[PDB]
Amino acid sequence: GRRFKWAIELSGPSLYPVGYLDKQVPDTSVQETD
Amino acid sequence: MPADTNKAFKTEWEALELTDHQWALDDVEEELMAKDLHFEGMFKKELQTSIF
Amino acid sequence: AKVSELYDVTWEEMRDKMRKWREENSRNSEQIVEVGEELINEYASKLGDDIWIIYEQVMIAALDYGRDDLALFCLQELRRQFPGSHRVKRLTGMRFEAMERYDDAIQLYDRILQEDPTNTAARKRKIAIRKAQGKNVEAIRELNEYLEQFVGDQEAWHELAELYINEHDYAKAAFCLEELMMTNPHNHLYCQQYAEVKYTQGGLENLELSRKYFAQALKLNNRNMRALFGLYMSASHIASNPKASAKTKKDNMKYASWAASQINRAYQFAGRSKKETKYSLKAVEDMLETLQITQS
Amino acid sequence: PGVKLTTQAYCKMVLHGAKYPHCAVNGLLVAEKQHHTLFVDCIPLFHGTLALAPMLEVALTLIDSWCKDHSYVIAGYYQANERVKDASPNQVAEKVASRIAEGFSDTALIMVDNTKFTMDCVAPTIHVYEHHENRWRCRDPHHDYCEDWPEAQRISASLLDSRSYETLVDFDNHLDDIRNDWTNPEINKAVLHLC
Repeated sequence: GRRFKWAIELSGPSLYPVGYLDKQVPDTSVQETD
Repeated sequence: MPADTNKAFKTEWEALELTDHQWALDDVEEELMAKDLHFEGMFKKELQTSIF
Repeated sequence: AKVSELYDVTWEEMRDKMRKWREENSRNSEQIVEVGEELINEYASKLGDDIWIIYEQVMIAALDYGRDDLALFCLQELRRQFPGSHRVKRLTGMRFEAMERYDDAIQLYDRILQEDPTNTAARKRKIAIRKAQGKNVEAIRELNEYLEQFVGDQEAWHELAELYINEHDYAKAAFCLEELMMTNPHNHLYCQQYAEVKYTQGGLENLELSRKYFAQALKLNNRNMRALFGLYMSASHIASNPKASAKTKKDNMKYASWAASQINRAYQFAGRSKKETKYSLKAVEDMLETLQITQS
Repeated sequence: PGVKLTTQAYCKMVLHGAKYPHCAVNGLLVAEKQHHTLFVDCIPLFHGTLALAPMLEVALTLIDSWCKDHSYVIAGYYQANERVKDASPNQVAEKVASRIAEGFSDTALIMVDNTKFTMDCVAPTIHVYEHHENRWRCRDPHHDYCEDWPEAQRISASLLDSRSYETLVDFDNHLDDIRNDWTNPEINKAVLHLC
């Protein structure tokens, strides 16, 4: 917005990383109490 | 000392399934209402040292 | 000042200062070689165990600064006592890379790997040779390969994050910084860098995440002004965006106004130091007044 | 349109580049707003990673607050690459150039070379890029941007020979330590005295 005036906008253009995952896969719910 | 690699793998697999998640970051309001005097603290004692 | 400095020191203090420099792993090759060769000609009596690390450090600095003569002078002294030592081989390979003929250095690294299978330093130096020789993509692939084979080194994680910064890949750098912060939760520097990386990504939820991460590391050290500035602008940007709720925007304005007062006090406490600090206090005062008027 | 700069700003730029020879450096030139483009002086922005907008916003807003205090205007922004065999403008540089070109109608992209960067500089060793909102990317072949060349060599040689360039302060050092300023008073005193 023009309110901030100076505002730099930065854009971004085989799965080797183990952690960075393409599919988000939420919906984890574990309830185990023994 | 992984005496039995597979058994240790399974034990850690179940231990990581047991543990829950509690985001300790969600409590940020405690710092919200506070005072900032330590940054006044060594700022006084950061003058005394010059540049070699 | 050179003679004046050399006069009001002792060898003990100089050696302790060099040890502190090693501990802080700073980049002061000029001063390192200035105090390095001075104690090699003045004392040159005892502390062999220390002076071997000193020899390696001085040659490392000379490789950076301008002087290969002293580098080879220390190389012969290192080779005199330990005939077979892989560290000296790595150092010689680094100097060879610095001069010319990178292929023979690569061959030396290959032989070193053939002798000792577990040699992280040689693989890191090869990864650095292909960082500067070819593109950064292949270097990224090989760094990932070595990291996967080890998953032990934090320096590898930070180097991967730094190389991904130039490619404008904040998604992968986010995971890199998350992993590097998980091992060290008390280091607010990594938290600040992660907050900046998440802020650069964009998005209101990412803005809130970066704001909270800024405020967490703000109480661990309680002095870093980069994080407080980032938090203030995160709150201002949250206020700017129309997609927000009334009470959340309200508390964001309170956060920004509180950060503004902390800025004012921080700059007012520096005004008694010198006589030119009043003018800088004025400057930040107009900045904060303009931002306050624009926010209000 | 010619590009003219005072020896003070060039000495500041060279000196800031000398302060960190292993990482990329960043600077911002300032002109006077009231055809040739005259540059007054430059301020060093940051060093190191040099790919972050957050601190850039802080620094640029502070410079804007400064320019409305002594009636100044931000002229242009200059950047040097890390690798020696690199003389091509990065995307962040073009984005900042366009951001400054929205306001001012004359923003030159200054590139510090690395191949001709020694103690005894030959002379120009500066790449002037002329960028816009369109696809106009042209660099001037060779012109004269300094006022007096021999005097510039004498002062630059004296400044680089005598080790008195550790006092140069950046915006990052201002955040780390509020005490150091960022106008480089001692450098201004030295440039005036040497002349």
